[PDB]
Amino acid sequence: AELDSLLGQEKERFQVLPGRDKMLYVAAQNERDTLWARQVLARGDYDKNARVINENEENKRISIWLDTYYPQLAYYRIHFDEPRKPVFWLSRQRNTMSKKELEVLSQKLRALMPYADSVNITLMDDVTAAGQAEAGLKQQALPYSRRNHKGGVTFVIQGALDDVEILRARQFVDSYYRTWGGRYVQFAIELKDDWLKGRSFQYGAEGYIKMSPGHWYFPS
Amino acid sequence: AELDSLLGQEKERFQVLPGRDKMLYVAAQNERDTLWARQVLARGDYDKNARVINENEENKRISIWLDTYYPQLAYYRIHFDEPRKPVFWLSRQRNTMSKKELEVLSQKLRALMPYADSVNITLMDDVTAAGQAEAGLKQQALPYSRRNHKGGVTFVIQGALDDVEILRARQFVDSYYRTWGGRYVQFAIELKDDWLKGRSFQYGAEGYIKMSPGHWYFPSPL
Amino acid sequence: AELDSLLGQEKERFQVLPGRDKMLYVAAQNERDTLWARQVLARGDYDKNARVINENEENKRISIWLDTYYPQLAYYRIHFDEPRKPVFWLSRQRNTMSKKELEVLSQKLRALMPYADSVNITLMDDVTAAGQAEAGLKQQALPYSRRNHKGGVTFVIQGALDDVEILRARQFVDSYYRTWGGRYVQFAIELKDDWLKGRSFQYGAEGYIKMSPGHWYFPSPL
Amino acid sequence: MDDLVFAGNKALYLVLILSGWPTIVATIIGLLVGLFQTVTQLQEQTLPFGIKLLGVCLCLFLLSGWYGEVLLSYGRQVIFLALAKG
Amino acid sequence: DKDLLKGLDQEQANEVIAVLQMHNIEANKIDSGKLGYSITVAEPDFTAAVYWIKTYQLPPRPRVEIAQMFPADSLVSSPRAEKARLYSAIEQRLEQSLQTMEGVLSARVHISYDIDAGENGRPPKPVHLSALAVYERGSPLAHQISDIKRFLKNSFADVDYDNISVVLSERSDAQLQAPGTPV
Amino acid sequence: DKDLLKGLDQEQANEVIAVLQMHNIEANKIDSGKLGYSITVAEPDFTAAVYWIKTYQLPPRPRVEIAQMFPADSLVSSPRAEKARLYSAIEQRLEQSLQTMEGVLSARVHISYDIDAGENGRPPKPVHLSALAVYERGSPLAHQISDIKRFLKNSFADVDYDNISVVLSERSDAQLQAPGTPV
Amino acid sequence: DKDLLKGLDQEQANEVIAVLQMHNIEANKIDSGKLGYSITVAEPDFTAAVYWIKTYQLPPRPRVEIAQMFPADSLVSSPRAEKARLYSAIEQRLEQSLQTMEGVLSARVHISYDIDAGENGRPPKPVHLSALAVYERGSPLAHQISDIKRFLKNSFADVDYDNISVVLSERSDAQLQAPGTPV
Amino acid sequence: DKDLLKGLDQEQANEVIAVLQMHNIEANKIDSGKLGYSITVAEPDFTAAVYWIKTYQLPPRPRVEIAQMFPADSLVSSPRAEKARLYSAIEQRLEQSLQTMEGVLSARVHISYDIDAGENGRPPKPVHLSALAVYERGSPLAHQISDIKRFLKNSFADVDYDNISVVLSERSDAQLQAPGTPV
Amino acid sequence: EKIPVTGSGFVAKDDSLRTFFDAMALQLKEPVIVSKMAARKKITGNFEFHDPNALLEKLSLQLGLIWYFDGQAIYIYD
Amino acid sequence: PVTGSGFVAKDDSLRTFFDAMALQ
Ligand SMILES: CCCCCCCCCCCC[N+](C)(C)[O-]
Ligand SMILES: CCCCCCCCCCCC[N+](C)(C)[O-]
Ligand SMILES: CCCCCCCCCCCC[N+](C)(C)[O-]
Repeated sequence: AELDSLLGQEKERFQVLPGRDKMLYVAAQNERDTLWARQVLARGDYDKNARVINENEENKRISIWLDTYYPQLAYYRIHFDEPRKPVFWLSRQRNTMSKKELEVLSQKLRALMPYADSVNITLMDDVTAAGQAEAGLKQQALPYSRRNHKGGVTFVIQGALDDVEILRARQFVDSYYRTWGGRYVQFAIELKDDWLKGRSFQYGAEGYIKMSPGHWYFPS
Repeated sequence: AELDSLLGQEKERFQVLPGRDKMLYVAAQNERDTLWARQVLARGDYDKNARVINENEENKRISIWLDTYYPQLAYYRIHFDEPRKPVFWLSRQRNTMSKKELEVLSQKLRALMPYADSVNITLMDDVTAAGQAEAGLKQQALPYSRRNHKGGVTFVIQGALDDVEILRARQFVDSYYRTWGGRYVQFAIELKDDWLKGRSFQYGAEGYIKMSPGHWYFPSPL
Repeated sequence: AELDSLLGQEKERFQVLPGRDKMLYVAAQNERDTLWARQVLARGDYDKNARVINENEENKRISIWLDTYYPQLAYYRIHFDEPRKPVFWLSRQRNTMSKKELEVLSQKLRALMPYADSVNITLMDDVTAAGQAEAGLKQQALPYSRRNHKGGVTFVIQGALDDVEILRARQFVDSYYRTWGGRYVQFAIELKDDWLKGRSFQYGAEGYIKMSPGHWYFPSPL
Repeated sequence: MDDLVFAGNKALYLVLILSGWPTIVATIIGLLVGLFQTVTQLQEQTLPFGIKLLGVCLCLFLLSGWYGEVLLSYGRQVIFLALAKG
Repeated sequence: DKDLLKGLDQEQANEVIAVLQMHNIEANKIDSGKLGYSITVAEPDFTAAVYWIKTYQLPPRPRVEIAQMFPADSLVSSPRAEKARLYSAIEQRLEQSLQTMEGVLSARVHISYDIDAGENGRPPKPVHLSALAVYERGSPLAHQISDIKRFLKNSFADVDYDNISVVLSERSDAQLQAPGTPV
Repeated sequence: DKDLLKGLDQEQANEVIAVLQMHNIEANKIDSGKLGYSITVAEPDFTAAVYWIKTYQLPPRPRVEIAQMFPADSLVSSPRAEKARLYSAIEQRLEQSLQTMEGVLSARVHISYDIDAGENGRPPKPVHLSALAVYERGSPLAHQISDIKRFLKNSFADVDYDNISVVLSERSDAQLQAPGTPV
Repeated sequence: DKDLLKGLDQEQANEVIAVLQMHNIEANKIDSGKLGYSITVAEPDFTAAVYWIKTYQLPPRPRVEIAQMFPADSLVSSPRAEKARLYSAIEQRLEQSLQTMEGVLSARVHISYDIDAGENGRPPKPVHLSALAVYERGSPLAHQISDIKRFLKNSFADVDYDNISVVLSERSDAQLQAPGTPV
Repeated sequence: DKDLLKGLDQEQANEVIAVLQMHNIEANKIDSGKLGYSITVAEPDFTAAVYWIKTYQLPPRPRVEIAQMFPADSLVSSPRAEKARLYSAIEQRLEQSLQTMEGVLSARVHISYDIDAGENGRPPKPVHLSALAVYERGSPLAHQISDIKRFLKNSFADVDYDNISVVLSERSDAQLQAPGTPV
Repeated sequence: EKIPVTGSGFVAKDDSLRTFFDAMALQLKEPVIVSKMAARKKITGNFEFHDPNALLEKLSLQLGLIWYFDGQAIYIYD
Repeated sequence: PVTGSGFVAKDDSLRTFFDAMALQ
């Protein structure tokens, strides 16, 4: 009774890979599918060893290991489009390493992932990352502010946003995060109340609101 | 028992393609037909391997693959009118590649689409795409603003729009999106408590002065 | 049991044509008749392959294909008065093509329509189209405004309209559209209240609105 | 005049429910003491009055707090309506 | 066969059948008289049928009309109740009238209930109207909004074209071919 | 044969039959007396029949009239109720008069119910009227709107041509040939 | 087989089955009539079924509507109670209208009850509205918010686009294949 | 085997089983009908089961809702009890609407009861709300707080983002494997 | 910022002319005195105080005011 | 009023009408 025969009718939905530790690794696309598989193993339908894996879980586990043995490495994300040959994106600016060192890193990752035959390390440009973020916000016409730091960029979006703006921001941010991860660029969405509706005010230099005739207010 | 005998009485409603995968691919026009087909497979009425596909799903999948391997390619959309020979539209201005590179790209796409015999790559003009957008709005007399960026164009339509304006606008946009996709040109439709439909002026000694775009608008006092 | 025997007693209501793909094409005149035929095929009273067609559906289908392979062709409509020999109207000004190219186009259309023996291409004048539109609105005594763009003409009919006017307008427009289609000329019909809602105002470059005696509002030039 | 309609109808509804409870108690007691005289075939004028008095006094000891709540609520409400326009 | 639902009304059962057929599920309707209708499906289709019953929240609840809140037969009525019954009837009459216009299949109407305040001693507010409608395929919707606005405008003492919202949609594709029986 | 509907009245039955025949569906009407009418169709046509029954929301509801909410056979009637029944009778009598004009097949009329305020201590608003009508084929609709407007204007004490809305439509094609029987 | 639940309604049973099937747990529904429905599963799946029943807090509860708190028996019910029932009916009628729009599967609606004050003595406050809705896959949500706002704005006498909140979501993936039986 | 608990309800029993299985204690549920459910365990596990029953203060108590203190049984009901039932209905209806959002598993809502004074003669205080919610694993909590605040803001007459509190949590690890039986 | 507007100007919304012309007094560089009869009038709009004398002259003719300047303060009357 | 400058009166008092004329 092979494992593929037990997962269901839709044979396309799952992918079975044999590992060097002689264990079957089942690759899933999402949580719902993950639990659909884990139930079969936990019930004990299959008799040999097997495990269930997905991109998010492996990203987390690998990051935890890097935290211990490479506490200063600057990197983005590991892609499993072809699970047998993952792609690891490193920064070009924030890392200075030799080719030998990179090769060693490659081999240690390969030892952590017994289902992968090799790890391809690719160098990406930070300026590109930041630029595609800011261009995506201008494309959506959101109001925003940009703040720059030595090791990261922060985009602040705040105000009395409309429902169509909240929806657009949410879709965009969620699309970007999947490609780049969350390590270099951060987005902050902050809804605030409206002081101006129904009041007169001066704006530009020397701006002030006035709550009511005879009552001036001077924001900072 | 062939697959075509199982899909229904209206034979031409679906189209069945063999492929190098040694799996049958069933091509469907829309989501409702898609589910009408998927039920047959998922019920287990057929014994060999089969899959259901449509244009939108394939566009999404391919774009996800390109995001990994060609993260800076500027492109529009892939058309499957003739599913054996899709057409892939690239920008002429924003891409710089050699013929060899284009050929390699073509081959890799062919590897992604085991039902397709070949992929034809065609170069399109951005100025054309933008002009067809703007002329389509003028042809409907919708009020709009245009904004230009390095990589895209945004049309903003907002205010106390009328019901017939909302209808005409959403018919147009739903027709354009099918052809050019949403990558390069974006349309925002927003309803505001404002009767000037997005225009804005300041009064001075010399009279009215048009005010540049901005998030804040003066709500209708009428 | 021939197919004509299954469509009804009123033999002249439908027309059966044989196609190169070995299929019967039942041409219909309207939606009601279309569904009257489709019910007969879908029930499975007939046992070979057959299909039901009409002019609107075919215009949509062919326009969708042109959008892919000839995304800049300027044209009006395809007439099926004689379904064995359709007539395709192209713009004389807004197209530059050679006779050879037109022949190629003809052959590809003939490949899209397996029930047609040939496609006749005729060149029409834009000035003629526009003139018939404006003459129709004058003849019907409607109030209107004309806007001209590079690619099209738009007629805006708006304000307070009487019932008789609304009826005349709807009839005329429905008549025009069946001849010329909706690609070059668009008619915007919009019922407006009084522009400013019963309030006194001054128009011109220094205009303003009297919200009430003693209360001025300065929204815009008027 | 929805305000005059409301205040006028509520006044009568309050009269009806404020007064009903004592009279219900008095009537039920009246009937039972009238019956007992029949099954006993024994007759006097005073026994029903004597019991009725006690029944009504207990009714008032119990409910009277609620009479105050209801009257204060109505008293405020009508004043606010009278002076509502300003 | 597995039981999906029991004790249905006629017009609930027909809706359930329609929704299952649209997704290629062959279903059967059985009549038990005083017990109502029962619906059954094959086992291979059971899972899908339960998923669709959840997703569409079948069987449907009955239509709600405001007069159900203010029965005609209570001992007494304040003015607010009478006024609500009145508008709750005008809504239904306009819906029944629009369904006679050329090529309309069904429609819905809503009126602004000003009745929720007196407007006594005060200027009563103007009325607002909303309508939804479904059309046969091939209808020039843009040209048909005008007719409905024109017709509704004069149904009330004071209405502005600005205060009338109209939303139109075309009919979906016709379901003519029968679903396939499990092998 | 499969049962679609049971316990229908005569008018509901004939409506359903008409709609099905228009789409080439052969249907049968059965009478059970005190249990009403039943409608049945063949299996090959069952699917389509269900889909059309859903699409038109058959069977039709009873027709609504405003006076139903303010029954006259009641112990007491507020002025609002009496003022409502009067208008709800004038509406019906105008519909019935329009049906007598030359070439008209049916009509609907609506009046602005100013009773939705008492207008005590207030000046009464003017009246507004709306009308819908169906004509025989080959009728000059444009020239027939004038007659209707003229006739309606004098039905009420104060009406302006600007406050009268009229919508006209022609009869659809006749369904004379019988549907085909399934093979 | 182990008993999970007894005495369920039809509506509770079909929700429980839907949720267990989604997680690959094969369940069985049994009918005891006056005793209701019972749900059973195999022992190998018992632990998981328990954990899910706790996590989702099954079986679901009955669905609340404000009118349930104020059924009128009095001669005179408060200006508060009448207004509450009125708003509690308009809410439901709007949810039923929205469900007819093109491609909406379900929706819910909420209105600001000013009635938490009787508005005796004090002027009435303006209305606010919130809505949730679920769409078929492949819907341009951004482009579809406009329609809903337009439709709701004119259902009430004073509403500003600023005061209307709309939240939309897509349907999840379809559950078509049946769960596997324990070996 | 030793008896832990008797006379439980269905929903007390399932909660006790869930909590003991989580700590690797195999338990058994027995039904005595009118006497309810009984829970039993083996002796080697008795001590532990006792300690956990104490620690979690099992069996759980019935759920409390404010409407349960102000039952509708009076001929006159005081304004304070009417407003208490009103708010106690709105809270529940909001919780039920939140559970329909995308990927929420459970929620709670609380409202500031300004009714502990009648607000007779005193200007009414503004509203405050609090919400708790639990999500599926892999949810961007930060991006989802915005949606909930937006939705709650307009469900009420006057609310500031500064006065809405929201607290989110992810689901715990799934309990899929069965506990081991004592040797 | 609590003032998310890009340019500079004054946004009146139903302002008594007293409270409007006070906002203009800093660009005029003079204290402004307004009669009660004129202070009964109202204005709404968005205004550029770029050249105050030339604005004040125009608004005088549009609103029916009269004005004078003695060197220390500006006086505006109906 | 595509060109020039004028005033659209609605039962306006002469004071408001001639005030509007004052600028010209
Ligand atoms: C409690 C007995 C005296 C109550 C007097 C109430 C007077 C109400 C006056 C208005 C009556 C007519 N109405 C209800 C139409 O206004
Ligand atoms: C025979 C006495 C009639 C008194 C009528 C008024 C009764 C209600 C008010 C007095 C209540 C007195 N109490 C119960 C508080 O002591
Ligand atoms: C002997 C009959 C006396 C009747 C009047 C008694 C005084 C009024 C009642 C005062 C107390 C009111 N209460 C119970 C609400 O406090």
